[PDB]
Amino acid sequence: KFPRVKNWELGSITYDTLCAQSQQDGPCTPRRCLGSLVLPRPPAEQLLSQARDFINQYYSSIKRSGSQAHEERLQEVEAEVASTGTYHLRESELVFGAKQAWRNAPRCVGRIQWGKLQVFDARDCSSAQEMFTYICNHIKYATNRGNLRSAITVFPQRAPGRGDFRIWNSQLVRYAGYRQQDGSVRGDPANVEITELCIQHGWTPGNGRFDVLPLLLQAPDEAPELFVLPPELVLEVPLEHPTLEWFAALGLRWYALPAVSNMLLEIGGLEFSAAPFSGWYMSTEIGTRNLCDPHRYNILEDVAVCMDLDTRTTSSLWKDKAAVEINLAVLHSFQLAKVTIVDHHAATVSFMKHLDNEQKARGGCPADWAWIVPPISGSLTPVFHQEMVNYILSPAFRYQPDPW
Amino acid sequence: GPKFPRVKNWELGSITYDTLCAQSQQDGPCTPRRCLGSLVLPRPPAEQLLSQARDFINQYYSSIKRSGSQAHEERLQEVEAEVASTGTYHLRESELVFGAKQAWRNAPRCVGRIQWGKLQVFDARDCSSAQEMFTYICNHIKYATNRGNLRSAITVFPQRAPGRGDFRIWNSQLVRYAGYRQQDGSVRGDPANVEITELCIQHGWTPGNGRFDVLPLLLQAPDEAPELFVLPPELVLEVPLEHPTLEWFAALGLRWYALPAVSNMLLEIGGLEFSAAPFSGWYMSTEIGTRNLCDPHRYNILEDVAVCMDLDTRTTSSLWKDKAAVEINLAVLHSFQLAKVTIVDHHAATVSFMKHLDNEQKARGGCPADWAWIVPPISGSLTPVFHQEMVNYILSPAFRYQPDPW
Ligand code: HEM
Ligand code: HEM
Ligand SMILES: N=C(NCCC[C@H](N)C(=O)N[C@H]1CN[C@H](C(N)=O)C1)N[N+](=O)[O-]
Ligand SMILES: N=C(NCCC[C@H](N)C(=O)N[C@H]1CN[C@H](C(N)=O)C1)N[N+](=O)[O-]
Ligand SMILES: C[C@H](O)[C@H](O)[C@H]1CNc2nc(N)[nH]c(=O)c2N1
Ligand SMILES: C[C@H](O)[C@H](O)[C@H]1CNc2nc(N)[nH]c(=O)c2N1
Ligand SMILES: [Zn+2]
Repeated sequence: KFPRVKNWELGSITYDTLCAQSQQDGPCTPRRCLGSLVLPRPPAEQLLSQARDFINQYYSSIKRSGSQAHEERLQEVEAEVASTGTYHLRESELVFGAKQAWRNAPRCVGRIQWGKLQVFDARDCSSAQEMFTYICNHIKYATNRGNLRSAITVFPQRAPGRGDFRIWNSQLVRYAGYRQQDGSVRGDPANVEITELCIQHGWTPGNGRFDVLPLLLQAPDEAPELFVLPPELVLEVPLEHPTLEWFAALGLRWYALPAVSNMLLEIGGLEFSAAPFSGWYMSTEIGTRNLCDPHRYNILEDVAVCMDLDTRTTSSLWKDKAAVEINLAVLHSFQLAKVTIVDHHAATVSFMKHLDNEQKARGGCPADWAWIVPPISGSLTPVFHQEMVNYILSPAFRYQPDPW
Repeated sequence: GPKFPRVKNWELGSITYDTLCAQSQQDGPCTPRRCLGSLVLPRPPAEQLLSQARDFINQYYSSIKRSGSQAHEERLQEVEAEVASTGTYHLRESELVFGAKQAWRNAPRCVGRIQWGKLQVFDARDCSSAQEMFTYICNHIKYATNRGNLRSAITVFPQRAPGRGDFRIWNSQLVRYAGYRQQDGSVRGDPANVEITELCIQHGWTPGNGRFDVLPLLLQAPDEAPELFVLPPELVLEVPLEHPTLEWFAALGLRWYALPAVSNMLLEIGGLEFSAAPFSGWYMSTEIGTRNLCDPHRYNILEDVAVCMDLDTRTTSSLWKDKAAVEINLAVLHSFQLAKVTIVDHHAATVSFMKHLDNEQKARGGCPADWAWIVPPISGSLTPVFHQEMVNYILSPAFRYQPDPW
């Protein structure tokens, strides 16, 4: 019926009634739970109902529900869909839908911010070089000289028979992954495949550990085009430790803008295949996952040895000790270069709050517990002790197959 | 591709398919709509019992590789017969030892299952008094503690009988510290155990007033109220905590006992229900160092230790919490090793769980696991299980949560 959600630190309890608004289905069934899985796997009347629904959400949003503008706007969709098999959104609606899609992202812990979102309408894009410009402006704006501002740029919606506008990169900014001689990897290992694809389309490789990749933009039914980002637009932070003078000597650095760009944005039945978004980092994304994942830059042991720790046995907790300093380094550095960042403590505190604001406003909030809880010190944060319910609401950000 | 859940390990990029989940008879709390996987708690007539038992029986004979044999089909007859003429039935010695290990083996929340086949099953289905219950438990503790070289073990008391009252152990663990509710509102000792401390007092226990007073046991024989027994201190091995380099840590006077013994879980085998069947293994350092000692609603010693470390607990970005939490855990590890009591850190522990997964994959086609519970309270993505996806589902035999007997 309705799930009972309990917080074991405060002993408080709520009842998620929002989950009932879930139209789309998840991986789990009563026989078994697959919530820890990272990845998973729409005709005439389906669209119309998704559209009506979203238009209803829109007008309830501005309070002018069931009014005239609503009834008429509902006729516009009906008419357009019935004649062309599809329809279009209006700037204001698109702005509402985007914000909604972010508000419903179950894996996002920065949703307390869902209200302030700079929505750029790039639906009038007709070429990869045009895409490049939009993408470049997003960056200038979002970055704001280290004073980050969450933004999104929405490109032409998908269309039957025509190919999808796509940004081939995972994020607008990433470091190359050069699979070398001995099967080893120089740079960021999660970017080997994409770094090759760029070379293959005529990119002159590099030889560093932090070579900022070029963007492959794709306009409908046309092979992808290569564009280089103006070194100036791409802000970066040099990592140095507060008390460890020797840290900086590691040359570690990381870009300031986190901007996923391969996710599909779905609103009122429409699918936007290229709609990059960015807010700001949570220290642990850089210091824990990006730099300490064994299959990433995996610098855990180096910093360990540098700290003269006992890498001999696990029980010395060298890994833990080293991981904490690496995160501290990030927080210090970013805070030194006056670039927006939020540690996992402050961040989870705010999400905890967001769950409260949401409990009041919608009777619940979708959350993926395994993703909301930081990669280090989970139990030390309020979120670890909070039960969560996870379901799919729309508007929504979804995953989509790579364009190759 | 294969028509079973596809599981990926993102560190190694390897894949497997869980074909074992197909054996799950009991449905969980999730639905194709919403996932209730992060929740800790979410909630059998004659004819239904028979089928549960036939299932177990088949399971038994297969473990001894004799499915379809004479003993097997002759044993199934026996079970039907007995249930038919009495409404219930009994397990043979080795059938009990087999279910008890399958219960552990199936336990989706235990990261220590690699040891599943090494469990020591003490039968106690002959026990008939609360007093005797105390004797059994004392032996268990003595054997399991074994002076520090801990040994997996479980004592099984009489199974639920129609009408008659259950055998129960009121405490949540054979060994727990007292939770003294003060006047100002605070709690001296372990808040987790406030209710059980009040239940022991209401029953005649003369409380102390320490931060670590070992609770006495409230044992319950069928239909009788619970008798109150006090564990002899000599039996309850404990470990005083101290840091390997922070000389002042030993000054906090923090201590923890060596034996983790859950005792209020119902052990269910082939339909039968064993309301009192305490089991114990040994600690994973994070249980003490991060949960019991650092949780906000527990001892809550994070601020204290942070202050001792001269940390800036005024701002979060200083990571004072992450800093102290680490030293505390290290102190749990160090002190245990020093005192030669068995313990396993979250690194070794999780690594051994990956091995268990690889093993069980080849033996049964999968392994039911609760991600949120397998992944450690700290340093999560530094341990390999974080990077391992996993399927969760209920298999039987099993350990189930059960309502408090009051
Ligand atoms: C304002 C700052 C924000 C913070 C601190 C924040 C933080 C996070 C974090 C840490 C994650 C998980 C990251 C990972 O492990 O890959 C996440 C996921 C996500 N966030 Fe946010 N976020 C913010 C803004 C945004 C914005 C502007 C959007 C979209 C409009 C957004 C959409 C999402 C989505 C869709 C995911 C899930 C991505 C996936 O499934 O891989 N976030 N966010
Ligand atoms: C021998 C070493 C063992 C280790 C290191 C180990 C470790 C763990 C850990 C870390 C937990 C989670 C504790 C928590 O977060 O509350 C756990 C849960 C569990 N373990 Fe083990 N365990 C061991 C032995 C046993 C034994 C012998 C049994 C049973 C015969 C067992 C049954 C379970 C069960 C049922 C749970 C989950 C209980 C619940 O849901 O609250 N474990 N174990
Ligand atoms: N704070 C963030 N963080 C999102 C950063 C993305 C993350 N660092 C990343 O590399 N994402 C990849 C890898 N894992 C995701 C997946 N589902 O596989 C995509 N977002 N924002 O817009 O402000
Ligand atoms: N190592 C253990 N550990 C068991 C850990 C018990 C844990 N310290 C505890 O107090 N468990 C309670 C509180 N939370 C669980 C629940 N479901 O509410 C039970 N078991 N063993 O047999 O060796
Ligand atoms: C297998 C498991 O689902 C996977 O490793 C998840 C766990 N939690 C995560 N949490 C966040 N924020 N980001 C991730 O990429 C992951 N990976
Ligand atoms: C709310 C959430 O389910 C709860 O805090 C869980 C998370 N993971 C856990 N994992 C383990 N091993 N033990 C616990 O007690 C918990 N508590
Ligand atoms: Zn689930």
